[PDB]
Amino acid sequence: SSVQTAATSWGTVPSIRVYTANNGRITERCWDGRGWYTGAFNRPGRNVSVTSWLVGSAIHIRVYASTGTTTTEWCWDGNGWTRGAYTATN
Amino acid sequence: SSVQTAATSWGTVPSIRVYTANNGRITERCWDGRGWYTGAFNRPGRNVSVTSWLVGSAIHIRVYASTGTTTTEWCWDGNGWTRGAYTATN
Amino acid sequence: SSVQTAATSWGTVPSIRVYTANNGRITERCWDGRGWYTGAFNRPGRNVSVTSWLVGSAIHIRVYASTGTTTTEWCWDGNGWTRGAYTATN
Repeated sequence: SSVQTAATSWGTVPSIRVYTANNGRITERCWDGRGWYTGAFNRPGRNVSVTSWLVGSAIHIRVYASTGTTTTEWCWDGNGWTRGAYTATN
Repeated sequence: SSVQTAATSWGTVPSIRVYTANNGRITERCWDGRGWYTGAFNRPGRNVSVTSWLVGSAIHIRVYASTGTTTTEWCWDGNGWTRGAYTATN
Repeated sequence: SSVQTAATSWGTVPSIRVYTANNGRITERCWDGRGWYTGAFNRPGRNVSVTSWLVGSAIHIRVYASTGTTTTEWCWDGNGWTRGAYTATN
């Protein structure tokens, strides 16, 4: 009945990332203190959650994107989005 | 099939804020270590997410409230809730 | 149309907890740097949110689990999951 969103932030500027699931895809909007812009993250899904943490100055992001079938973890560790080891069951 | 919630916390007391979307509106319940109370935040919406960060002692909160139409960012920076610059597309 | 998830993380390893609402129950998957494993948390619900904070080295987690009827707060403070004081209305 609406879009579904997830948000994380870090530092004191701050940086913010808002993930939105809408019409079958999850997209990303970014704030680094200078205006909102569209981020590189783009994956299929109907539901999203996110968490992040800093290691010094470097941000690490984990996005849990769920399609009708599968929850996939996507990792940002400074050099592109990569598939994470997360599984719902083992 | 249920209410939808979003939560954030800060400090070591801690302070907690739980946002609940139910029956067309998003309301807020607050913990500052002395019992739960109803907060000032009250906006239309079916989906909510939240993030927050501290600048020293001062809390800054961003709530992303999504109606059927629109995702609106609401800002708490110590002196009331204000509309944020967030847009889903530019 | 999909599962619904919520995530939190802490420290620099880090530790991550991903809560998934699916088929009437909320379950937990855990990362402590050595592989994903199933956590002790298991409660009824259709929607979940989570927040956590550290007090020194000790993690404190709050999970807001919502069934069709009720939002219940579940607390992890180092010695099992316990019912929290949270209420949606007072």
